[PDB]
Amino acid sequence: IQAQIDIFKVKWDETGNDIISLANNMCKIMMSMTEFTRGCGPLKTTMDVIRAAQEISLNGSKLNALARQIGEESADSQTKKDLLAYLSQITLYCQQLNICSKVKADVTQVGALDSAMSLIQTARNLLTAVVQTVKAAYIASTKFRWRMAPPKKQPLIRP
Amino acid sequence: IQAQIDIFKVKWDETGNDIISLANNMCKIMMSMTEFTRGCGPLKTTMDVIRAAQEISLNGSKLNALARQIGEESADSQTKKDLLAYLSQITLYCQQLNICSKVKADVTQVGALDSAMSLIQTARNLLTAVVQTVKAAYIASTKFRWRMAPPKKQPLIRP
Amino acid sequence: TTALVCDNGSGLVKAGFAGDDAPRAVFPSIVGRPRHQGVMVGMGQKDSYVGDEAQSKRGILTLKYPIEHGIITNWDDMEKIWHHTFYNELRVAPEEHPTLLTEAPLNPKANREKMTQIMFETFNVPAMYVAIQAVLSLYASGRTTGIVLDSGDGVTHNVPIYEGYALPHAIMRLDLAGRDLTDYLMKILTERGYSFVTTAEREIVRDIKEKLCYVALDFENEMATAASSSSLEKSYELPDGQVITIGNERFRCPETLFQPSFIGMESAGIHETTYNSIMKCDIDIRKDLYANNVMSGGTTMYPGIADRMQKEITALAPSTMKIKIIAPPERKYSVWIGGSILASLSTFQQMWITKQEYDEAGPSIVHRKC
Amino acid sequence: TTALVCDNGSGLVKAGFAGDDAPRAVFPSIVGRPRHQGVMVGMGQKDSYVGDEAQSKRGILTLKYPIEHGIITNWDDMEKIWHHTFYNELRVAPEEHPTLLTEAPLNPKANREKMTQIMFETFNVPAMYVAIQAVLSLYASGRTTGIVLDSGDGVTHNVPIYEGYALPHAIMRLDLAGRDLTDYLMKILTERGYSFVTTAEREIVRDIKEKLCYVALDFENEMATAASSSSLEKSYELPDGQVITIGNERFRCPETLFQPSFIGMESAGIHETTYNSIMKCDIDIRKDLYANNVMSGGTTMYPGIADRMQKEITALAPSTMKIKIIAPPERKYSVWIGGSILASLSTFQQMWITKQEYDEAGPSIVHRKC
Amino acid sequence: TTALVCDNGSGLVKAGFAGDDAPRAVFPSIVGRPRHQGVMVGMGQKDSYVGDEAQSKRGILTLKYPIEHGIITNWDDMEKIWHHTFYNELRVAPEEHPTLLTEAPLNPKANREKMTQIMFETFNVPAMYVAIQAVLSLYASGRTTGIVLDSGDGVTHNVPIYEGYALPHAIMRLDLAGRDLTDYLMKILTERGYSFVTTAEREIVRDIKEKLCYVALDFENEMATAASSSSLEKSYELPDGQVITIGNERFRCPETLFQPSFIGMESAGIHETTYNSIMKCDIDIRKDLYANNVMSGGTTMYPGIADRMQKEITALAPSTMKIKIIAPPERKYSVWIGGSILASLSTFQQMWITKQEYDEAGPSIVHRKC
Ligand SMILES: Nc1ncnc2c1ncn2[C@@H]1O[C@H](COP(=O)(O)OP(=O)(O)O)[C@@H](O)[C@H]1O
Ligand SMILES: Nc1ncnc2c1ncn2[C@@H]1O[C@H](COP(=O)(O)OP(=O)(O)O)[C@@H](O)[C@H]1O
Ligand SMILES: Nc1ncnc2c1ncn2[C@@H]1O[C@H](COP(=O)(O)OP(=O)(O)O)[C@@H](O)[C@H]1O
Ligand SMILES: [Mg+2]
Ligand SMILES: [Mg+2]
Ligand SMILES: [Mg+2]
Repeated sequence: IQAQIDIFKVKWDETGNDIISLANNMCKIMMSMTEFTRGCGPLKTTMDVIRAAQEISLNGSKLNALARQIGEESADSQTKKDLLAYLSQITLYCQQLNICSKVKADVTQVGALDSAMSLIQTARNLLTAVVQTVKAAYIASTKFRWRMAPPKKQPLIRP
Repeated sequence: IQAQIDIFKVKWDETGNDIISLANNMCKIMMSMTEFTRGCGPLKTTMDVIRAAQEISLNGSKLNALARQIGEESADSQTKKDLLAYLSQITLYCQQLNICSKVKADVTQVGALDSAMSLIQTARNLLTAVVQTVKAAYIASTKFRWRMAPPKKQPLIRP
Repeated sequence: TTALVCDNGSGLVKAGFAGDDAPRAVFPSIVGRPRHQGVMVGMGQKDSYVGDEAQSKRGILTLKYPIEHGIITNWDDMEKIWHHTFYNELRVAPEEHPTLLTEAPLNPKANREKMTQIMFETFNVPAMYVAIQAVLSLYASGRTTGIVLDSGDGVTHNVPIYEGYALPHAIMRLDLAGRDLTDYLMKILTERGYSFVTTAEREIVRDIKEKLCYVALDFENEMATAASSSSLEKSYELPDGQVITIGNERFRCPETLFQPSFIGMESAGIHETTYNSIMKCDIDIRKDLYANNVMSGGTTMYPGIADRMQKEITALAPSTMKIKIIAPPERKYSVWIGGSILASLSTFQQMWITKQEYDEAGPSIVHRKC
Repeated sequence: TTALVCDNGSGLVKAGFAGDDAPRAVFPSIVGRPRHQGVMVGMGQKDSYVGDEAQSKRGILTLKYPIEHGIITNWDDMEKIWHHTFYNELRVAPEEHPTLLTEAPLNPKANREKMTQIMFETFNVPAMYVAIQAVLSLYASGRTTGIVLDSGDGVTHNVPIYEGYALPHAIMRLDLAGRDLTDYLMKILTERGYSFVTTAEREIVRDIKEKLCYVALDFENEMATAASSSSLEKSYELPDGQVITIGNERFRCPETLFQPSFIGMESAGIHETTYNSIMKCDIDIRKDLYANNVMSGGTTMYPGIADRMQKEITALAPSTMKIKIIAPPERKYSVWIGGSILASLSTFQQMWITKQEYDEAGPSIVHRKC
Repeated sequence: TTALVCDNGSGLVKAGFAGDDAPRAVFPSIVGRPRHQGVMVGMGQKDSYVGDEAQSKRGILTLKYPIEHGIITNWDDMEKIWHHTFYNELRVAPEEHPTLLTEAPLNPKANREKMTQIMFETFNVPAMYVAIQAVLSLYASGRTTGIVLDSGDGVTHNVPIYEGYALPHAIMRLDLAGRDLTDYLMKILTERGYSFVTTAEREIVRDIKEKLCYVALDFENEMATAASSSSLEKSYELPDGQVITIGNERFRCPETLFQPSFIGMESAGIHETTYNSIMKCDIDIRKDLYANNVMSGGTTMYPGIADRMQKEITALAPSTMKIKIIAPPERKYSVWIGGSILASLSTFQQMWITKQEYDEAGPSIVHRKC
């Protein structure tokens, strides 16, 4: 997921920087929570994971607004419809993250890892639906009437 | 089908008359059932069609026996193999006529035209396999070591 | 002697003697076993009831079909079914009669190998033969050129034949049949409020399907008619005196055949399956296959299936060709009548798999002979 | 305004406001009516007590659940329950709030039609919506790909979902739930000597079941342990000071779920039902359904049901696949939290059944919209 | 600028930039559309998934190939595929790149006319060109004199070329290719018991064919070896954990190429087709065509096809001539590498169909230029 953003190099070019920055923050928090899953990471308390999930939800709302602006700026095409579909998915995931974070907070306060497993899963679903929102928004704003490098050569022989 | 028999004019010449008579009876019953299909004919009840089908089956068994006798009387050739193939076809058709006639009789007794359609179809298949049995038997018994007229001239121009 | 013809379908077993025109034994292919607790001494010694004696006592049994989608899943139960058929229903010693069994196309090979092994080692028949069901249906239809739609309780398959030469690359076997329609009828019956959940209640729903369900000529128009007025509602009385009433479920259950997406299946309906099987055959014989659409099997007996199938195929075939569906009134027993025609033939008596051949070559002889 | 989320289960009513994370009102769905004779003037004017005020006064009442197996058998009592929920517990005028009701799958259609009619004609809500319960449980589980076992007091049903696309042909609704376990616990409690016969005593037995009963990982080993020693016996104190003691009935009551033959039902347990629902789905998504077994509803809160269900499914699934059962600590309220997530969505606000649409199309609009 | 090279095969789309040595995008040419029911709001807005995103989500889709036997049956879906290739995979605006498309020989003329019209009117490319696939395979093989067997997923065709002068009367196009082998593998897999019926299960069977199937050097000896011992059985694990085992179906599936009578086709195998194409050429060049049998396309990658084809041709050719089959390890991408060689040539840049020429002469210019 990180590689799809990492091929970005420096409408679009006006709100593009904000969106790429938000996606990068999302990926940073995402691997924060992933490292929590693996055991060693910046955040070690389930409360910290809930705070990180709420942060990802807030970034998702912001990126959704920016991508909606780009989407209505652009012209009718297939990539616009893909972008709108991904925006709906981001909306659903953000709502899930909010309410589930509040529920897990209350459950933890009333008195472990499996509490944060579902939050990590929902945030990972959200992130997967963002790297397809930046690409669709970029293509819809640019190719129709930052940068992404052309894809790498496919191997001729696969062992 | 009637024309193929109608070119007969008066081993073979010992059992030939029996076979030609049986084939002529078959054709007479066949057009009886055909006229039933067209609406006007000697027989008008489906029971009559079933009786006619059983009669054709009996004639088929008799002609099969006679043609088998001629076939084993004759000598090895290609027409003998054609005759044996047609005999097998006649056997299959006769068995079908018997069992299907009994089935249709029971179906009609327990309480229309489509009941007799398949019997007419099977009898017509049987008849087509007889006019090729009389000719093959005649040639195998005669030409190798009644009559059939030489074929008519083919048109030079076909409009 | 005289040959047996046992057409062990997926839902009904139909046995008889070759040369006849009707089966002697026609009983369901179920094997019930009691599940409650027996309290009277001497009653309850019998561990399993087979066939018709498990359909009468179904109130206290768990009926289990041994054959499931044309493939024999349970072999001990199917030995029980065959023993019942041979001894208690037909009342013949198998040692003195050849047996002609039937089987759907495209089944596993272990199926034929184990039917042959069981007949030659457990029942000691002197000869046997396994014949595809649609070929026998074309035998009993009185023709030699047609495309045989053969529904049933397990499978629904086509076999296009032109003048005694079957086309094995155009055989289209679909696994949608009567039992799937029964289960779908149970599902859509839950809408009205009636919940049938047990196996005996599967049999009640099967009887509802047989008595009431029919096939609509035009589905949308019939749904509109059923929603507008209550002229389509018909009532059925359950075995305990209750009365049910199904108005819209009557043609929705058999519509699964023409839209197999009702039960989540992807494949095309039986009309598109028949048409695709026709246009896989050689171009010269499609005209003769169009005019002879022999329909067989129990499931093809819904009131109005011939007219609907003719309408559906005629909209696919070219406007010139003559489409007509052949639906004999006895089509439920067409496969068995074909077995009677085949097994009693003079030509056929050299094609039995004799016991000596099985001893020489093992159960793999059935693949060469059949 | 702010939408209501009323999850009127078969045993408990859980209402609240959309967007929150916990219900405001959680009271039993009972309607008691006094049966004895009133002798003091002025006491006894109230004909029926609803919810929590009929659970306190149950000594002199005949409690009657209006919803029975997820299907609303009594409609006047359920109007009473809804009136209680709206006015006396939540304290909101229904005219100003849309209401999101929940319903088990495969219920009668008259159920949805009459819930819609009552909401739009008696309570005058401006909009409503009826959502399947397992879909909402998957909403609240934080995923979009899983198979949702949702027990309860009325029914136990599965809904397999893969990436937001539910598979309606693999929904398996079983009518074995908490109330059947309560009745079976009463039955097996009669063995020790304790006879609970009345409705208030049904509530006492329900409390015994909640406090003490658990699910055994291995049934035979636990029966052997319970017979060999008295280490499994735990005591409960009745409302009149008597002390009971149940040692072997603790895991026999919830074992009815995994062997529904204890109460005479034929159907397979919840483990086989879940596995059959998994292998009715398409082959490519079974691996993702195996790893997300969301369990919801009250009845799935027995101590040790997740471990036992994982053991039972792992013995059925192929040895390679990874089985893990998801049992959130709040799973009793998972359906309602899903209702909060769904009703407060920005996307969802075009899917309410507005009052104008109901006026145009009648109570049959709920089948199109929902 | 730099020219695109889009080799839209019947089964895979392989695009890239001219002058390179490997494609950038290699994804299947499928367009799935969801068929189940969406229950979560916001999931299900996307009507159709194209290429690699429909191969991941195939559990809930009906994959449909737009190109079928090298002929584009569906044009809206193929516009979807081209849009995907240009924008989402290669990420280039088509307005700035000439495009070199490929096409099998002996296709309909409307095929080229509509590819040209779509490129010049929907994607607004500045230039294009349509090249026969076997010519490009001979480009990429590093020669100018050979007979190019080019199998694939749609068609299998030969193009005999001698020193840059193709012989159009000896081009032999056969419509037997990888997809027919997949369908035949499904058919013969039904024998063991495994029934794959859906489209996603077609993709599973395709993967089985790629992983396990090979070509036997001597068919009868290999059948004898497979029947005598179980040394040829290899196991494959399905996406839901089940394990299959195919021993005899491994070399029976690719034997359809050398005996097309397995699937009911009349035409001769690929060895007789190649030999007949050789002896339709002039007598002086048959010696040079015998020694350069370039094999291309995906379907020619079965383990042991070069040795078997050499054995089959050597038995037909005169005993003196030297037969050797050229099978590069990269032969799956030989057509595209040939497109890279052709499109980047200095000589070739006067042979593009410029947009001005298309405006002057309409879509019938492709027949003159190509
Ligand atoms: N009159 C009828 N109308 C509709 N369906 C029927 C009727 N009779 C039988 N069926 C269906 O056909 C099935 C029986 O088919 P059958 O002829 O036994 O096929 P097979 O012998 O291959 O099992 C039953 O399961 C039933 O659902
Ligand atoms: N802690 C518990 N342990 C075991 N069973 C419980 C527990 N809590 C509730 N139950 C059972 O669950 C039922 C309540 O389920 P509920 O969540 O109300 O489902 P619904 O809302 O669909 O009625 C009660 O009847 C009770 O028998
Ligand atoms: N390693 C392999 N072994 C056997 N068959 C293969 C292999 N790889 C691909 N195929 C077959 O080749 C087809 C792909 O061919 P492809 O190179 O895409 O031709 P085209 O590009 O003309 O469609 C697939 O459908 C598959 O059946
Ligand atoms: Mg049948
Ligand atoms: Mg519930
Ligand atoms: Mg190719």
